[PDB]
Amino acid sequence: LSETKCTLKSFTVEKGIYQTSNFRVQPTESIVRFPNITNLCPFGEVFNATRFASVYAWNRKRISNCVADYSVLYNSASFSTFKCYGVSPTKLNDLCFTNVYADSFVIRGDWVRQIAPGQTGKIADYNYKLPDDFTGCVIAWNSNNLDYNYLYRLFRKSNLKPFERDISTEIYQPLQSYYQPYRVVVLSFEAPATVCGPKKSTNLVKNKCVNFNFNGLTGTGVLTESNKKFLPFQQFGRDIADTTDAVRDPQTLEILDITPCSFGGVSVITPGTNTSNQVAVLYQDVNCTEVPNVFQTRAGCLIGAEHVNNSYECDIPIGAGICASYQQSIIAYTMSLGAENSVAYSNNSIAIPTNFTISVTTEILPVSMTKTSVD
Amino acid sequence: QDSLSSTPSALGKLQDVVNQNAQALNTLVKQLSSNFGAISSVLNDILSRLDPPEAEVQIDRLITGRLQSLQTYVTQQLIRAAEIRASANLAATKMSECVLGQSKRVDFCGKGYHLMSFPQSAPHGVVFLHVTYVPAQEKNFTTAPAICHDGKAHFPREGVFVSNGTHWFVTQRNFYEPQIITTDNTFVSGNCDVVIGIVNNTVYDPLQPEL
Amino acid sequence: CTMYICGDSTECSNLLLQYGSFCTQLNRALTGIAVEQDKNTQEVFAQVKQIYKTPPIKDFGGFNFSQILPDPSKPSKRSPIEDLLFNKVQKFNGLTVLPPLLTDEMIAQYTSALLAGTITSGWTFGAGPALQIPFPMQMAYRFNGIGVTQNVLYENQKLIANQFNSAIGKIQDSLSSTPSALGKLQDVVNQNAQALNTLVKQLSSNFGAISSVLNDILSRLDPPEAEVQIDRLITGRLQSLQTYVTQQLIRAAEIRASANLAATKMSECVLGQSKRVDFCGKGYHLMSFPQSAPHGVVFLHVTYVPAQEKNFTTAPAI
Ligand SMILES: *[C@@H]1O[C@H](CO)[C@@H](O[C@@H]2O[C@H](CO)[C@@H](O)[C@H](O)[C@H]2NC(C)=O)[C@H](O)[C@H]1NC(C)=O
Ligand SMILES: *[C@@H]1O[C@H](CO)[C@@H](O[C@@H]2O[C@H](CO)[C@@H](O)[C@H](O)[C@H]2NC(C)=O)[C@H](O)[C@H]1NC(C)=O
Ligand SMILES: *[C@@H]1O[C@H](CO)[C@@H](O)[C@H](O)[C@H]1NC(C)=O
Ligand SMILES: *[C@@H]1O[C@H](CO)[C@@H](O)[C@H](O)[C@H]1NC(C)=O
Ligand SMILES: *[C@@H]1O[C@H](CO)[C@@H](O)[C@H](O)[C@H]1NC(C)=O
Ligand SMILES: *[C@@H]1O[C@H](CO)[C@@H](O)[C@H](O)[C@H]1NC(C)=O
Ligand SMILES: *[C@@H]1O[C@H](CO)[C@@H](O)[C@H](O)[C@H]1NC(C)=O
Ligand SMILES: *[C@@H]1O[C@H](CO)[C@@H](O)[C@H](O)[C@H]1NC(C)=O
Ligand SMILES: *[C@@H]1O[C@H](CO)[C@@H](O)[C@H](O)[C@H]1NC(C)=O
Ligand SMILES: *[C@@H]1O[C@H](CO)[C@@H](O)[C@H](O)[C@H]1NC(C)=O
Ligand SMILES: *[C@@H]1O[C@H](CO)[C@@H](O)[C@H](O)[C@H]1NC(C)=O
Ligand SMILES: *[C@@H]1O[C@H](CO)[C@@H](O)[C@H](O)[C@H]1NC(C)=O
Repeated sequence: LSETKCTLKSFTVEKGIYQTSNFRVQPTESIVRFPNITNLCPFGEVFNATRFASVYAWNRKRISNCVADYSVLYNSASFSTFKCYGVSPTKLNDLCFTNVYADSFVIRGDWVRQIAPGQTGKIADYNYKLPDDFTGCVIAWNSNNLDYNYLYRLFRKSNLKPFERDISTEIYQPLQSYYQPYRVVVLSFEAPATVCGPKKSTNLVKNKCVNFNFNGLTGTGVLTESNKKFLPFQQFGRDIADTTDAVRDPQTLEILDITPCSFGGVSVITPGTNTSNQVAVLYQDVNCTEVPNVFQTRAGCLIGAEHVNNSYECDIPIGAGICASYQQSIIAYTMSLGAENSVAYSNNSIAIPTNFTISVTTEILPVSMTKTSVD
Repeated sequence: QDSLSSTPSALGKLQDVVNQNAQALNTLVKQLSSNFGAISSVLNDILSRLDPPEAEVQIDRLITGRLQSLQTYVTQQLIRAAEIRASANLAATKMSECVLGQSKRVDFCGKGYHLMSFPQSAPHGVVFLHVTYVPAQEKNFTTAPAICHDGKAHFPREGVFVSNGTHWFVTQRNFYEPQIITTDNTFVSGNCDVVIGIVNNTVYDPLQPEL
Repeated sequence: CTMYICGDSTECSNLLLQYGSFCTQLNRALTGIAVEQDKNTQEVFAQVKQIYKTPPIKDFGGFNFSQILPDPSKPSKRSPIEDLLFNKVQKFNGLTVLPPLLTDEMIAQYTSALLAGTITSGWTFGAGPALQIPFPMQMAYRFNGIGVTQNVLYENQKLIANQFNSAIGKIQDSLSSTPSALGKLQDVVNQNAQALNTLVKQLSSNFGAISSVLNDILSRLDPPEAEVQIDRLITGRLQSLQTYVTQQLIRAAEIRASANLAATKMSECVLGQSKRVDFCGKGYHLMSFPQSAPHGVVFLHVTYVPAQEKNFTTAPAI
């Protein structure tokens, strides 16, 4: 009742039914499922390499079939730059990727700023370009306490496409030798997952409301066995709102259906607060066994009203033929459409008025509205 | 007068219009407290702190939000205005057909048979008092479609033939007023063989008793 | 509103609050429409003070009403014609549907009462108490009401009853042969279904964001970046919902106007005899019978149509 009062911004409530809130079942536990992968990803093969390629001819290492722990680099104290785009550097271990690509090259300190999406310049345009829709992390460090003639492209007919590597040496109507040396590794983040961060798995739980993470896919809902005929390559299905309604368990290859946890509107049935502070609550389209004088109707689960067999004129409508009233306590009943009357019809019988009455009735109609004006 | 004085909800139709518009205006004003992503809902507080290249960004958010709020208000008023116009047109029709005449339209000017109406002025509207005739205290009579007399079928000119159990009379339909069946209140069409349920009675010719 | 836009995301919900009362206004507008829909139904069908019943013996002088009266051997007490009319004609994104206050059975009961009333007491029950009259006599009064003398009815009673009975039989056969007959009711159903599907599909749009899915944004970005992407989705989703509600208010107004016309016809065509040309069908109106239909009403209008005219010489006076 207090909820109704706050909803209506008043300390009094008139007779009627009001929607004040929403019922929702909360999750009990978190179900985490990742592919069973044992070996660690060869990031070190790129980062602790004896030699890095020139910027005009950068190298690419493909990372696949492995566990990608990025906290070793993030916390590693050695870098001058650790800038992530589209992802966060401290959340990378909770992500799964189709592929991870580690690009590596040598640059001068004054180009460090060019290793980014949305950039222009001699490196950004002729040697190493990132797309504006870039997802990945750029990691760079000062390597002048470690280390020769490295080249960059100075002349070209046109600019490079994202991730293009032009290593030709035609004459321009192109390369020049390289203020501290920097080593740069760019981790580009790209189906079933192939590369996942350390995240331990839990047991699969079904027929309960749970939080979940399936191979990087997150959401809340009830998991049940699916009868969907997934093809051997399909991992998940999608609805018209582009939501996930089924997944393939990454360890058991079991197809699970996802049904969002029960919820529905909550409305309060009340006589005016001038008469009584008793209320009844209707859980719209909710089953009374899910909600925890309990009357299940088509409108929803009505709790607090006593159902009776006597039919009365409708007072506060519930829906589907059911009305409620205060008679004291709150009751629920099927509404009457009026008293019955059998007319004494016969092929030779007529009824004729022998008297009459003069009646006066009232009809009220709106004619006009306040003439507001807003500057 | 006694009925209206005892029922606060009687004018709910007029009060609803007042309440809906008042609610719409209060909603519009309250939206001025929303920042819509800005550092502040108040333009003066933005301007006293930020320089133009930064101030304009914060102002842009408030303009977008406030313009959207005002557009929502106006759209709702146009829709509501259309409903009021339809009501006013109905009220004008009732004035012409219920007050300036007598209507034959069922339930157009209230329940019962319309006699007349009287308008009364009301805040933002009109109230009609409809005066109607309602039949009362009906009685069971035996009837027939026609009377058979001297080989001819007699039908009522205006009323209906009724019997009180021993005698036949002709009466007006909406008020019992039995009269002797005569040649002046019936007409003849065809013989007594065609009509289903025809009964034998005497039709009085008001000539021979004097001639 | 809140669920449609933000689902169960806390970060989105807190940003949505920065827009003030827009969700309150939208939820309120839809509530107002839902209430109107029960009002519309009540105004059309609940025009009878008492629930009238027909007699056990259907003797109406040759007039057969079995196709418009309820069929007692059916779960639904619907008439043969109503049964035909009825046979012929999101949830997890915050979009639900509320049931009508008056169920189909209850509406059928109102219709039955109106039919029993007009068959046994003519128009009297619509003005005051129901006064019984023999059906053939009621029809004779309706003939006088169109400028035809009452003996025309009585001298042709078998012919008139036969033409009436035939015409009713042809209504059922006509409806069963023409799928488009109920297009007026189907159009309402199709327009609202289309509007809801459009609203749901908009949840697949990113509106400039990196993703259409809030969970995918939140699992990747930290608040200072995540909020930017969420802001774009809120703006787009709020705009999509506002568009939906505006269209429903306009459509609701059209339905209200139709319901008001239907209620007027119930009063003037069913509870009386109309003198308004083409208000209760072509020809001279005699009487009408309502039938219940999904989300609407069907009127069967019985009219007198002149036939087989002949050329005569005339004069204004003798
Ligand atoms: C009233 O009309 C119905 C038809 O609408 C009559 O019922 C039909 O009777 C014929 C035989 O003459 C049967 O072949 C049909 O199958 C029946 N149809 C239905 C739906 O029952 C009914 O007999 C008529 N009643 C009266 C008193 O004449
Ligand atoms: C008025 O029209 C009706 C309807 O056409 C005529 O009734 C038909 O007459 C033919 C010929 O005898 C019969 O075969 C049909 O079965 C009758 N129809 C019905 C429904 O009974 C009627 O005879 C015409 N009357 C006049 C004076 O022309
Ligand atoms: C490279 O080796 C250094 C020094 O042992 C270590 O600090 C760093 O984590 C290593 N990085 C990679 C990518 O293996
Ligand atoms: C991986 O998990 C699946 C599903 O639980 C199980 O069937 C399989 O034996 C596991 N394989 C390894 C290598 O652990
Ligand atoms: C509350 O109920 C009493 C008793 O019927 C009545 O006199 C009083 O006016 C009511 N007050 C309000 C605000 O309705
Ligand atoms: C509620 O759930 C029970 C199963 O526990 C089921 O039998 C019943 O039909 C359901 N009722 C509704 C309205 O869904
Ligand atoms: C209503 O009637 C049913 C029998 O149809 C009975 O089982 C039920 O207990 C009754 N309820 C009340 C409140 O009388
Ligand atoms: C007419 O007679 C019937 C009995 O057949 C009775 O029920 C009805 O009330 C009577 N009507 C009047 C007006 O007396
Ligand atoms: C019918 O009316 C006549 C004339 O007033 C009267 O004499 C007769 O007794 C009445 N019959 C009955 C059954 O009331
Ligand atoms: C009225 O019905 C009776 C049977 O109860 C019958 O004998 C009589 O002829 C019928 N009268 C008319 C006018 O149909
Ligand atoms: C009326 O009287 C005649 C005799 O003149 C008789 O043949 C006929 O059947 C009677 N009709 C009725 C309805 O009593
Ligand atoms: C009346 O006569 C005209 C010829 O002047 C003819 O065309 C028309 O069809 C006739 N109408 C009738 C009802 O016979």
